[PDB]
Amino acid sequence: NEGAIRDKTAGRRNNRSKDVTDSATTKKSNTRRATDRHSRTGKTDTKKKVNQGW
Amino acid sequence: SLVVQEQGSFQHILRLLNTNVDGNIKIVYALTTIKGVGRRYSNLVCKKADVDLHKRAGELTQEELERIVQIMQNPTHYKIPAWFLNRQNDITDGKDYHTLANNVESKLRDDLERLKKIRAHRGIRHFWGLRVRGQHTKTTGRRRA
Amino acid sequence: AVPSVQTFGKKKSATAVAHVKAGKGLIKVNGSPITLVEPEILRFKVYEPLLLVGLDKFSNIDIRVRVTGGGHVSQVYAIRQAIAKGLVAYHQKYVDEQSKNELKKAFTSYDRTLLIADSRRPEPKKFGGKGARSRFQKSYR
Amino acid sequence: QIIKIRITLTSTKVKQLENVSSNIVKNAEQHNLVKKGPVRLPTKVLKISTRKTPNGEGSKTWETYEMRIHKRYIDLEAPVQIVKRITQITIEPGVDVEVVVASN
Amino acid sequence: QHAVILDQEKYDRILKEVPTYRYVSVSVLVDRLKIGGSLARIALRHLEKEGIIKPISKHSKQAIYTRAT
Amino acid sequence: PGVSVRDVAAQDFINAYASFLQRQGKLEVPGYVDIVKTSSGNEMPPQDAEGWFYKRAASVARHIYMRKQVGVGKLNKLYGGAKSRGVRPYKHIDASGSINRKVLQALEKIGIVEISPKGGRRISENGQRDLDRIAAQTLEEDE
Amino acid sequence: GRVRTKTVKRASKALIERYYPKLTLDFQTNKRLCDEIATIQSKRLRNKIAGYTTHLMKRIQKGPVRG
Amino acid sequence: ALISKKRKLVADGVFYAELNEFFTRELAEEGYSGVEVRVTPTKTEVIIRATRTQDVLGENGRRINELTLLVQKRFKYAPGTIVLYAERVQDRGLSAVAQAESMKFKLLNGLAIRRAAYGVVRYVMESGAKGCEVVVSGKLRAARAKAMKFADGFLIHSGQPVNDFIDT
Amino acid sequence: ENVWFSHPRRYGKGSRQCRVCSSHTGLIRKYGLNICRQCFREKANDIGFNKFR
Amino acid sequence: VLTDQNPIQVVVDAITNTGPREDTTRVGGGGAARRQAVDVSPLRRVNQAIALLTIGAREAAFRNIKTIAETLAEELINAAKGSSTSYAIKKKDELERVAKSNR
RNA sequence: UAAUUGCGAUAACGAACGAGACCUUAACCUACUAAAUAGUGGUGCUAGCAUUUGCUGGUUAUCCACUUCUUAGAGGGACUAUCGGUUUCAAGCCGAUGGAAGUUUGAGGCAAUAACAGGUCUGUGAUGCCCUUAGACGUUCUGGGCCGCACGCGCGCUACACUGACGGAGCCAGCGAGUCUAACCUUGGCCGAGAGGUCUUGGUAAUCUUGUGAAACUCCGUCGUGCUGGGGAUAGAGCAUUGUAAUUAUUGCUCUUCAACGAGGAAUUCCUAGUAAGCGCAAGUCAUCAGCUUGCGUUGAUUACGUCCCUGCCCUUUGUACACACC
Ligand SMILES: [Mg+2]
Ligand SMILES: [Mg+2]
Ligand SMILES: [Mg+2]
Ligand SMILES: [Mg+2]
Ligand SMILES: [Mg+2]
Ligand SMILES: [Mg+2]
Ligand SMILES: [Mg+2]
Ligand SMILES: [Mg+2]
Ligand SMILES: [Mg+2]
Ligand SMILES: [Mg+2]
Ligand SMILES: [Mg+2]
Ligand SMILES: [Mg+2]
Ligand SMILES: [Mg+2]
Ligand SMILES: [Mg+2]
Ligand SMILES: [Mg+2]
Ligand SMILES: [Mg+2]
Ligand SMILES: [Mg+2]
Ligand SMILES: [Mg+2]
Ligand SMILES: [Mg+2]
Ligand SMILES: [Mg+2]
Ligand SMILES: [Mg+2]
Ligand SMILES: [Mg+2]
Ligand SMILES: [Mg+2]
Ligand SMILES: [Mg+2]
Ligand SMILES: [Mg+2]
Ligand SMILES: [Mg+2]
Ligand SMILES: [Mg+2]
Ligand SMILES: [Mg+2]
Ligand SMILES: [Mg+2]
Ligand SMILES: [Mg+2]
Ligand SMILES: [Mg+2]
Ligand SMILES: [Mg+2]
Ligand SMILES: [Mg+2]
Ligand SMILES: [Mg+2]
Ligand SMILES: [Mg+2]
Ligand SMILES: [Mg+2]
Ligand SMILES: [Mg+2]
Ligand SMILES: [Mg+2]
Ligand SMILES: [Zn+2]
Repeated sequence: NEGAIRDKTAGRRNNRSKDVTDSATTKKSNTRRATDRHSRTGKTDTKKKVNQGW
Repeated sequence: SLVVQEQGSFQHILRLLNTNVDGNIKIVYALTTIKGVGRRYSNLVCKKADVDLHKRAGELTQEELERIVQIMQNPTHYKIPAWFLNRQNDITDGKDYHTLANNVESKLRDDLERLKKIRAHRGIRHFWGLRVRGQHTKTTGRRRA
Repeated sequence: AVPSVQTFGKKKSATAVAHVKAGKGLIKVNGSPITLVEPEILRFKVYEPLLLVGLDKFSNIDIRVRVTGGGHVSQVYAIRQAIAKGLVAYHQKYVDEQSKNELKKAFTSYDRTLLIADSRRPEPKKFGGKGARSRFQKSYR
Repeated sequence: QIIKIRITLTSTKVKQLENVSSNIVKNAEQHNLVKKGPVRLPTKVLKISTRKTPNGEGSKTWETYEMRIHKRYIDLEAPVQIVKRITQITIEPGVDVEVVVASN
Repeated sequence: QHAVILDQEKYDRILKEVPTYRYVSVSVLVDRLKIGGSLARIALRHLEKEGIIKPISKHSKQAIYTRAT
Repeated sequence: PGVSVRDVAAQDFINAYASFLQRQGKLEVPGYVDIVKTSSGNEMPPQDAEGWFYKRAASVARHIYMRKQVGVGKLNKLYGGAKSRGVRPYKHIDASGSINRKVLQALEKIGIVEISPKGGRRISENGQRDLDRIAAQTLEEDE
Repeated sequence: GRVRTKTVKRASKALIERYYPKLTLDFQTNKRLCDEIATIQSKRLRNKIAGYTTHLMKRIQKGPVRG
Repeated sequence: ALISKKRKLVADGVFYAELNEFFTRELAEEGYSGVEVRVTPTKTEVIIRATRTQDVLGENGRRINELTLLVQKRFKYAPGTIVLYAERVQDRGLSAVAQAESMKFKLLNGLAIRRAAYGVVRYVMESGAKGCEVVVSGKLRAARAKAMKFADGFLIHSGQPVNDFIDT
Repeated sequence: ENVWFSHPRRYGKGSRQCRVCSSHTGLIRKYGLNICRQCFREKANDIGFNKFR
Repeated sequence: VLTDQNPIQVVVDAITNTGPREDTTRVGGGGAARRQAVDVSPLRRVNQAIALLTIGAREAAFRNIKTIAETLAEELINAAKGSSTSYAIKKKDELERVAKSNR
């Protein structure tokens, strides 16, 4: 604590003087919706497989 | 029916405990302007002081003002119990006080300085200016100042 | 045996039970005079059964009423309904039927439920809001 | 040797407990014991409310399950056999039966 | 500001005026002269002692009052 | 031709009975009586410090009279109101126990009430007299 | 609102077809008729059936029906 | 003793549920379709309904003795205060549980899909039901999974009838 | 054989569990059910809890 | 107290005098949209009159100490024989002045 | 028509799923069967006021009678009834009357064929595969963290006050839960301003808590438009409770501290009758902790009885080079 309390900088008004990173007002950005139907595995199947089991 | 006139007997803006009380209001509420007296303490004070509470503060002859004051700074001796008192079982001194007027600001700082000298986590939070009790600081208390 | 009758009336969950027997004509609610009913401004609502048919009709009968359930307004309407409903059920039994129908027809002409229970009951609160129809507030983006 | 007996029947299915009550009611006053007929005790509804969802997602959908418990009692006055008979002769799955000596 | 005590000039104002108004209440006394409204109320029960004011209704929220007679 | 306290309105009765027990002079109003709020759910002390305890004592008299027996815990819940939690929602909080318990105790000293069996406190034949007697006074006072 | 289904309008067209001499212009009696000349599984259905047939009968005596 | 009636009936229903499962895991190979618990004064009765009864009640009363002893130890019954019985079944082709266990046992045994689902739908039909439905979900082979709905006959899905005449 | 292997288990979640699946999460304790609400809907029929409304 | 008369006779008069005789509806209007002058049902004349007067009394008495009862009377008496110092009288006259325009 | 609900039109006829029927719950039953674990009248015994007999009580059984209120079995009841106005003279709609109820009587349960790479492998001793498996990604123990605060955004709680606050006083709910091989729901007495403490008690419960004497609300008073006695954030000091453990304040209590907030910009949500909104209560969780939720009742409206302007959605037509189907 004696470290902490003594520390300048890390006090409050200092945080208040700094302007707030643009990443605070940011959007979540949603990161890949429009690829959702397309299968990214690239394997797919074969009518011989789709047939035996079903 | 208290309907009454007087002449010079009513006086607006008198002064006690280094503060200016409103000369127009009821005395229980006129006194609460003093730091350290709330509605419950001013109310009990007028009661031990043989003061008719139906009066405005602009009534209350100087005698009666002197009674309110002595009682105010000696509550423990007027049958006012210890649990009615804002600073109890002090820390150092150890006795039952009721602090008033500009001393409330003082003793408050003393306490604050105390655990700040001791560097307990609570004074740390005071020093920074953060919330002292256990609340979440994430969403609330913005706009600061 | 004595000539008694027992009627009731209801508004919401309040239910008032009335005892009409031949007698000196005291009208009491919860063992207390009907003049002291103090939902207050509503007091004539319990006076109404008497003032429509006439005050003379209660000279030959005592009225005991007792209420439970509901709230302070709904008990007013449950005793005013059990008082008007006990008057006719005393006349249905113990006096002529053409008189009972002048009682009923003076009530129903002015009635506010007066002899016929109000059927409004509370709706249930469904999940998704604070009430039956009230929904919690939504957001979208 | 007439006792004063209290039979209490509690069950979740109405139609089995109704005709166990009616089989105690008929057989008791068939040969004339006293009566003290079935006293219906308010049916207790045990409600449970959970979210339909496992995990947390989707519209916040609430299902509420009921178990309904129905109680009644009958009071018979009779000795010896018609005590231990009327207990054990009128019996049925899902119907809970208990018989009390008197009072305490 | 308003007046929370009588000046004896305000006491004279009261009795030589209030019989003029047909309607008197808590607010009529406050607006018409100036009064703390706590001492309008004390004026109302006092003006009623020997009526220059006749109650047609009273209540905790509202006091309704009429000219002397 | 005979009167019961049920024949006198609630407020007019407790009014003229709480100004009767203050005249009577024998109550035993407790030693605090000026510093108390009557409820942990209240804010300020009662505005009439003089006659509030007789006001409550006359209430508890008229309230136990109309019933079989009632205890301290039931007077608390009866006199406890809505407590402002501040920025948190209101809820009901029971009133002060020492107030009511010392009303039942002090009422026992004039004999307006007595220990009941079953528990609680019940109106006493003497106190049934005194309430009914002033029930008539208030009734007869208004002629 | 209030519209009667086919399962109700088909019992009403079927009864009147056979039982016309036995039916009436009064709901109450035909209700009872439905317990005799029909087996209907719930009380409401019976009430709903008879209530329609009589509506038919009522306007049958008015004029002939396409039904 | 001394439970509440609200809590006791609830604790009883739990006792049905946990017992019903145990026999499903243990008697699965014998075709267990369900149980009934009978509480009578002195001897609570437990009745097991499983299409292979002789495998339930084992060699000369054994293995129904294993099952009672397990129940006894489990639920803290004094020996003899609880008894196990065995029934054959009423028309196993009319039981949901029976056909689902029958299906699981067809696939697992090396059958294929349509034949097993059409086999069971036909048996439920020839056993005199009104209708039949068998729905196999999951991946019957190869990565992406689909569903197969096999059905025949008549089914109502909607009202209180769904409780009376259909079991799933 | 040696203490040092445990800590007070007397109350709170984690003295509890669904008597089926052992989850301490979202248990239904009402009426002493002690089944988690996820298993409780699976067994609600066999327990005799049904939905009329 | 103020008017004698019948206190109920004047609320009637106030309600009759504060119903807007004709009114305005919002036409589709092609972007910035023209308002059409339409006459108003006598049930709406009663509905809207009662709203105007209570709203008038609600706004006046808010941060005035004066009670709702006194402001309602101040509202109702003024509206009875229309003063134009009443909230509802002012709103009606403006609602009719606009109707007379945009026809 | 809420409805592929029907009337009709008819190369269609006759039908099935879904809809409806169904079930549950809320309204009516002075009709049936009963009840000290529900009540009511009478009689005993007994208190007080009155003297006129009467009024108001007390007594868990003194005793008799009843089922109106309460409980829940079995039934009954609505069918949109009756008359009238419309229309293809069709299904239906609208009006009035009567009725407990005429909006599918209110509100729910259930709910077709297909579809989504929607969420859930952190509910599961459901699980394929990969990963790790003794310096473990197993498990336990100590402590810390999930709450960390320049800020952006969602659900909310408290407010700006006089249709109020404060003090007395009046005083009325419904849904509920609750103690065994064990600490529950707790009356009553006593102590304590309080929170709380304590000695006892009833209840495994229509029996005791409990009339849950809840809150809004009503009456009388005080304050008087002044960030005021509106508001109660932030903080200081002291006392209690839960717990092995309360510091980064679990919660509660006491006195003091008395901030923003003066009706909220562009936007935007929910709602048609016991509903909106106001109000509290129980249940879940819970050792302690509700500003949350699931239900419950109390007080109780203004406005509509409509339209396709806006925002969705569906259907028909239509176009297609799409069909893994405009990701
Ligand atoms: Mg101060
Ligand atoms: Mg916080
Ligand atoms: Mg900021
Ligand atoms: Mg109740
Ligand atoms: Mg989870
Ligand atoms: Mg209260
Ligand atoms: Mg109160
Ligand atoms: Mg608050
Ligand atoms: Mg056909
Ligand atoms: Mg069907
Ligand atoms: Mg359906
Ligand atoms: Mg351990
Ligand atoms: Mg169509
Ligand atoms: Mg069909
Ligand atoms: Mg029925
Ligand atoms: Mg009518
Ligand atoms: Mg419906
Ligand atoms: Mg579905
Ligand atoms: Mg995905
Ligand atoms: Mg899973
Ligand atoms: Mg999780
Ligand atoms: Mg978290
Ligand atoms: Mg932290
Ligand atoms: Mg949300
Ligand atoms: Mg108040
Ligand atoms: Mg206690
Ligand atoms: Mg102390
Ligand atoms: Mg009871
Ligand atoms: Mg109860
Ligand atoms: Mg202030
Ligand atoms: Mg305040
Ligand atoms: Mg921390
Ligand atoms: Mg601390
Ligand atoms: Mg919108
Ligand atoms: Mg916590
Ligand atoms: Mg809680
Ligand atoms: Mg939550
Ligand atoms: Mg079409
Ligand atoms: Zn589980």
